[PDB]
Amino acid sequence: LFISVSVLSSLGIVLAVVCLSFNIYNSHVRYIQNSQPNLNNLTAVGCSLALAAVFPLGLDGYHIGRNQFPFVCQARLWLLGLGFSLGYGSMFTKIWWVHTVFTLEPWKLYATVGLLVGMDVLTLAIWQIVDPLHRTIETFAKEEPKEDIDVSILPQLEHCSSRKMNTWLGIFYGYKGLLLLLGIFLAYETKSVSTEKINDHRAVGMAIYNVAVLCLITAPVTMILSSQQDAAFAFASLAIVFSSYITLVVLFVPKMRRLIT
Amino acid sequence: VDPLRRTVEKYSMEPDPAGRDISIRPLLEHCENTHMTIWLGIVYAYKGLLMLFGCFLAWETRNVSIPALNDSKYIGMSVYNVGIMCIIGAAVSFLTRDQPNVQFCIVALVIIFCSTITLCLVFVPKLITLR
Amino acid sequence: PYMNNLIILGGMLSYASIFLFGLDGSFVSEKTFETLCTVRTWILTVGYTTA
Ligand SMILES: CC(C)(C)c1cc(C(C)(C)C)c2c(c1)[C@@](O)(C(F)(F)F)C(=O)O2
Repeated sequence: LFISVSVLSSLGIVLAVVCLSFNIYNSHVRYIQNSQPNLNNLTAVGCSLALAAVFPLGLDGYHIGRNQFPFVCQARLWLLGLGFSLGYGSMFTKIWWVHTVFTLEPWKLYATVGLLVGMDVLTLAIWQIVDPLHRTIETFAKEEPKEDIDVSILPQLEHCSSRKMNTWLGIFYGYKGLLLLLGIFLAYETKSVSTEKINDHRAVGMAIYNVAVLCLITAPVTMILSSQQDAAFAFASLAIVFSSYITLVVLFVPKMRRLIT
Repeated sequence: VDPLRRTVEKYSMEPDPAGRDISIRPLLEHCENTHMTIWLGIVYAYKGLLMLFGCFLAWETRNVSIPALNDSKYIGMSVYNVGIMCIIGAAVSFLTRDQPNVQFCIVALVIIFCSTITLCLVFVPKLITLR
Repeated sequence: PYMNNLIILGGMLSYASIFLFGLDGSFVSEKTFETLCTVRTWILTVGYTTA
């Protein structure tokens, strides 16, 4: 499972980099300048980071070791959080400006996306400096393997966890969930606007709905299924992989299908 | 072939009450058979096949563009929500067998959400114009 | 409208399958349970396919 989803995430980051190179290869020489290419390529790099955050999720004591563990936990946290922020804040900025200018200048877009990313990074950093992540082991009930070797096995399972999780994690999940619901609401409200300065607000609306649905599904399931490593890992990995694949395609393949006549 | 009989499992004899001197052994009633996965898989295969043909034919009729019966957007959205939520529910219910409350809450919310969406997205767009 | 009545029939059938999950054995005998475990499958699948 680990190597299969890692191959999938690698192909995902390859496609994301190819697509960002394409979109910047036609930066302003065509109508692409209408649909803000900076927001789109910020979304692409956010999806690339979120897909790259799949490898630290699968690395445990089978590969790394005890002393190299707090680096894997930190890679998990920072890659996943910053990737989600950079890949959702751009779409939310696009849709929020499309909403509020119809109920403008391209520097307010960057100002507010920087504000969102800064807020996410500041809160994640303050959480990580207050109660840092560290290795913790949780044990199961004893069992008896009957290979006639006459020994009792005490199955253990280790996972990155702070001192008091399910509280800070709960706050992050709730804040991101309210942001995602606002994204869905604003995307639904402004599906009829036909602004010419911003070309693809309907595509970012569809991608926002998809990402929000998949994230709101896989956020509590991973907390419930925590004591099963394969279930939780497969759920998080497939959520990331599918959300990134679909947002990349629905956000970019119409551009390269219209440009190629 | 497989009448899907009733089976009961037991585990964890040692749990104790508030001090009433009993070894409360908890057991749980289930409904399995010999090969549950094969039958459930062929059922989901048939349902997904009809879902896929419906989505295909709904995409093929995308460009009719009459303000009265186009409605392919609603077909797409409803089948997307139903597919994803039923797949997640069928994956989660099997992984939480030893938790009856969580299993029941998951499957009940899945059914409620899918049915209410596939009903609203078909009936509320009509009754919003008739006002 | 007749197909719409069909889909509303399917939707209410699927709603009716919520009750047949919570029945565990503290409300039901040991013989009605084994028949509920197939009547709920019947109801759910026919409601979905009808709709
Ligand atoms: C993708 C997104 C823009 C967020 C969207 C969201 C909705 C919801 C009402 C379910 C919130 C929606 C549509 C699009 C549709 O246009 C349709 F395409 F599904 F039909 C619709 O009427 O419903």
